[PDB]
Parts: sequence; structure tokens; C-alpha cells
Amino acid sequence: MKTIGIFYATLTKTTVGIVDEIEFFLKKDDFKTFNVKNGVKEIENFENLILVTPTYQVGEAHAAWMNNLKKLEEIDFTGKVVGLVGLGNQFAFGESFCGGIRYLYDIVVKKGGKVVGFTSTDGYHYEETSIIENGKFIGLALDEENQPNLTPKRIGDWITEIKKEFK
Ligand SMILES: Cc1cc2nc3c(=O)[nH]c(=O)nc-3n(C[C@H](O)[C@H](O)[C@H](O)COP(=O)(O)O)c2cc1C
Repeated sequence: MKTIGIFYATLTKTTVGIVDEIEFFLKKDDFKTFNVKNGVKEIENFENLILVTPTYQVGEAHAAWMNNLKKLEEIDFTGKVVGLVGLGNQFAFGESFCGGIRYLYDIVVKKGGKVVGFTSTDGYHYEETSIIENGKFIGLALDEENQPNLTPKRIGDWITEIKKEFK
């Protein structure tokens, strides 16, 4: 399996614990981890990607991702296999839960990438959503406020699934 590039951002550090969990499930696999507050340049260097963002400002990604969306779109994603992870709060944001991964998704598929790791919408409460395609969420959706006890298995199952598609 080619080395996995893990890219995240965080405001209040919740995402740091989620990244640590991803890294734990990749304990036997080569990965490298980057905080996109330091830019997105290195996304170019990996064939396998895990892009992680908490949700801010009505369904947006963290500002460090938003500020780099033009740079991200400059990257050629052809032949890359990408899993997306959002963190959000589904009851406080009934219309924008984990909406940040939509900004990443649209760029990855536009630039030739393959997005993997769609997840079931069962077990979530939402009034509206912008992160569904084909009846599933376009990535892994985590809610540490309301469903922290589901996060470890949600991540472990997801990592098992996307590793089957990874190069
Ligand atoms: C100002 C603010 C806006 C937020 N907006 C959303 C949102 O639109 N959708 C969502 O699902 N969660 C939203 N959240 C919840 C966060 O995404 C969630 O608490 C996450 O765990 C924060 O991760 P972090 O500690 O790594 O920054 C918001 C939180 C704050 C403080």
C-alpha cells in the first residue's frame, strides 16, 4: 500500500484526537500527517489521502482549509484515492452537519480523484444536508459532542473499508 497522507485542521483540538485515532488504526501502515495551517503543498506527494476537517461558519471547513481551496484546486488528483472525514455537531447544526467535507469533495472529483469511504446516513439526525451523494454521506461524519462513544468504531470500520481501495 502506498504511503497515506493525512491532512487536518483544528480550532479547539477535537480533530487532533480524531487524527490520533486514525493514526492508531494505521499503525501497521505507512502514513505522514500534516496540519494544513502549514499549507496543502504536500497533498501532491501522496497517492492515498485522508483529508479531515471540523465544520465552521455554516457548513464550511476550518479556515485553514478554506484559505487553501484555490491551492488545493491547483493539484492534479488523477490516480489519487481520497477519504474525507468531517467533525461536526448534528443537533446544533441541523442543516450544515459536517458540511466542510463538501468543499474538499467537489475539488477532488473535479481534478480527477477517486473519493472512497462513503458512509450510511442511518443513525444521524439532520434537517437538511449538503454532503450526500447516491444516498450516502460523501465521507466519514463524526459528532464528538453527541456521539463520542460511536467514534472509535466508526473510524476503525471506515479505515478498514478505504484501505481496500487505496493504491
Ligand atoms: C463557531 C462554530 C461554528 C460551528 N459550525 C458548525 C457547523 O456549521 N456544522 C457542524 O456540523 N458543526 C459546527 N461546529 C461544531 C464543530 O465543528 C465541532 O465542535 C468540532 O468538534 C470542532 O472541532 P475542533 O475542536 O478540532 O475545532 C461549529 C463550532 C463552532 C465553535
